[PDB]
Amino acid sequence: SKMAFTLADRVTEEMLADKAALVVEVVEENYHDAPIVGIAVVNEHGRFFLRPETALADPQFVAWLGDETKKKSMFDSKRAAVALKWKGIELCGVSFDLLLAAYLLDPAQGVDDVAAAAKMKQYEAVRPDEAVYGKGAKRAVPDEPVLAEHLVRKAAAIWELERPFLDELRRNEQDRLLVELEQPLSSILAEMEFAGVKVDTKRLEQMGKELAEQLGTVEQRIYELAGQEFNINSPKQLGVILFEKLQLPVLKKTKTGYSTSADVLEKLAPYHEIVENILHYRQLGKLQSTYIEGLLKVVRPDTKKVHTIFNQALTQTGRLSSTEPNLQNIPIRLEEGRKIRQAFVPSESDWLIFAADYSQIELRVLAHIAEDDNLMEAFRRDLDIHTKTAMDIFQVSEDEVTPNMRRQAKAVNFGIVYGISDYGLAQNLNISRKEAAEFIERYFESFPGVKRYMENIVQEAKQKGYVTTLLHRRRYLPDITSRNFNVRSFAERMAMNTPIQGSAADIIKKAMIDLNARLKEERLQAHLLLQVHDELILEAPKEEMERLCRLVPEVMEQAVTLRVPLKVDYHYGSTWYDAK
DNA sequence: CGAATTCGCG
DNA sequence: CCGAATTCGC
Ligand code: NA
Ligand code: NA
Repeated sequence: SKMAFTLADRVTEEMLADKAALVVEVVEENYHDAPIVGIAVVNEHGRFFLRPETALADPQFVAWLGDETKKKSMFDSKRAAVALKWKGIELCGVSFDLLLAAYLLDPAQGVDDVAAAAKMKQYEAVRPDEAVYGKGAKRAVPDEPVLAEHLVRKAAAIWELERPFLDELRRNEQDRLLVELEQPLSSILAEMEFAGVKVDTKRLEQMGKELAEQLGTVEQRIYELAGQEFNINSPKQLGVILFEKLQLPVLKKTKTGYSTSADVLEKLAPYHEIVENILHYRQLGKLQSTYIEGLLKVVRPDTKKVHTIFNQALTQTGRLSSTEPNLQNIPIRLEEGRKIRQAFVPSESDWLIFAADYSQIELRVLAHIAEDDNLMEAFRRDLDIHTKTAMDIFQVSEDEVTPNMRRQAKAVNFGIVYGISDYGLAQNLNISRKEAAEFIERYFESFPGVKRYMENIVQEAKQKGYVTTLLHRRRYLPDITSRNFNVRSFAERMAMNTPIQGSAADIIKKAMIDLNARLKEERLQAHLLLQVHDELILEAPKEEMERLCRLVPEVMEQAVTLRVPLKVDYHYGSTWYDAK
């Protein structure tokens, strides 16, 4: 089968062409401070494999790596770039990233190596990474001959696949989306990950001790209320205790057995004192195992920072996801969990954390996209959207809106930006579905523009096969035509929701790029640390706070121009917690 | 090792 | 409408 290449033992001029497919291979899943196991270059002059100890010590090669006028095509350039940052080497001039290109063409493909991306264009002369490296325990770097040929075949595939991928992006009007949004974002994310977020480990350990005391006693409480010891963390054992030893009523099931989810438990609370205690235990136990212990496990003892990996090509909506640690689900809603954010601190003395977030970006996008007159006016008035929605669907004045009316209108708003559900709304408010349905319908006569939009987008998904965001991100919806009701329903919701959630994703991505540019133009030391779907988190010298208070919201509000304002709130403080 | 369950965020 | 921790059957 054998692909021919040069197994180079030193860098030559012809390897430094100003157009090349480049592979800088990091086999470790978590690429932070990870080995680079080999390098492949394919250009007009040939195909090359270089050992990294040689390549990365060659001044000419390193200068080439960092020369922006030397264009590279790659796959997961962020992976390579971060790995090089940790070695003090800058990667530049990446003009095409095959992973991001695949992602934009079809985020449902699940492309996670060069092979998977190559298959989209009938190119199969490259092996899947799994086949070469193995899976799980037996994952391993193979001897040099196998390694080098694998990396050269990936480089060769990248070299061949650029043009067909760019052609399709162009036909999709997604060329600018790749070149001007996702790829520049990828460098910014690479900076963010490398910078990391400093963690006060002493505070976490302290909070851990406080948890363990409480846990230890709630645990003991549960045992005497059950008159038995058992694993409270096993939903099956818990199910036996609750529903068999303590003959509690079964109000919901899982397919494996009894449901012990928190929504059920709340309903069981009037029956036995053990239910509130299990609930506490769950709350405290979640914080202990995931946010205390989980977090301390991934803080790097060298930097005392956590270095997340943002997955830029994973979600079907265009959102990022965040791993090891996941910094997009740090507690905020309940106070004792919110206290976790006290452990996230600036990375230097007399710096502060700065957080800015969009207020209701999704509903604002819906207003713009549906051109709903009522919804648009509400935001031009900067109304409380939940109170307005309560006024409208209950046909009452502002003074007549009760907290509970507001809470239900809130829930409809939540559900509306996730494509109603009829039944799902019912679950959230525990009402009946007929009840839930006529809230939904009362919504649609308050907002005929949104109704019209929901109907229009569903027909469009049917006729085209996909739906589109503001900046031309795509999601294919094959199930929109399915004869199975449930399946067809999910697809319909996605058709409604994806232009909403996806356009919000577009906007905050552009904002990140606009921000990064402005900060550098202003020569500020401030830099991005994290993004949480609708929220940007920075750190900077305390001396830069007042400028940032104007700069960051301006950038975020002006990222796109919609038929309604975008509104951004901001706070800063000594810790992430205090930035509220 | 991997399906299932629960819960955290948006 | 994402990811981490845990359990459990294998
Ligand atoms: Na040569
Ligand atoms: Na890479």
